[PDB]
Amino acid sequence: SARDIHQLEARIDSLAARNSKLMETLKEARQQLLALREEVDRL
Amino acid sequence: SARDIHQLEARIDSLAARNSKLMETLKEARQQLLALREEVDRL
Amino acid sequence: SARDIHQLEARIDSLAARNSKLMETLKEARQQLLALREEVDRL
Amino acid sequence: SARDIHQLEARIDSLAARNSKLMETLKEARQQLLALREEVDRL
Repeated sequence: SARDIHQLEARIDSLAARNSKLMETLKEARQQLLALREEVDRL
Repeated sequence: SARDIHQLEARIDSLAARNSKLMETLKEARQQLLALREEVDRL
Repeated sequence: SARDIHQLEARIDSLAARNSKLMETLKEARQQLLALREEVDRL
Repeated sequence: SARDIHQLEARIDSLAARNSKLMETLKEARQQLLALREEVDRL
């Protein structure tokens, strides 16, 4: 069943890649929100 | 000040685009987790 | 072995619960961003 | 109008709090995915 384990592994690896994509996208959003809050004060 | 508002709007629009990107990525993660739960069951 | 499976299933279910938590939180953020964009316009 | 800005600030603060909630939840999902990948290998 090495077949079964590498199939489960490929799937977990995929989920882990989407997790990293989510985190990097959230980090950019945090930066933009902070800039938005400074821009609202400059006004 | 049209200047100010159009700059605030550009930033909110960017945040809304990242919000959509996060949601589509999370929808794909849900699909993959569901398939992982069925693959685990099968064995 | 079903011991192994129940442990794997408990972990996947936990990940699925966090996935739902992320999606509901993102849905609230989308609504707030839309209201922010309407508030900016009104001014 | 001072309260135009405090309304906008309140809304941005709320979005930033949801952003932190998303990141914390995602950091927990990453840890659990990593443990799942180790548990699958134990098999």
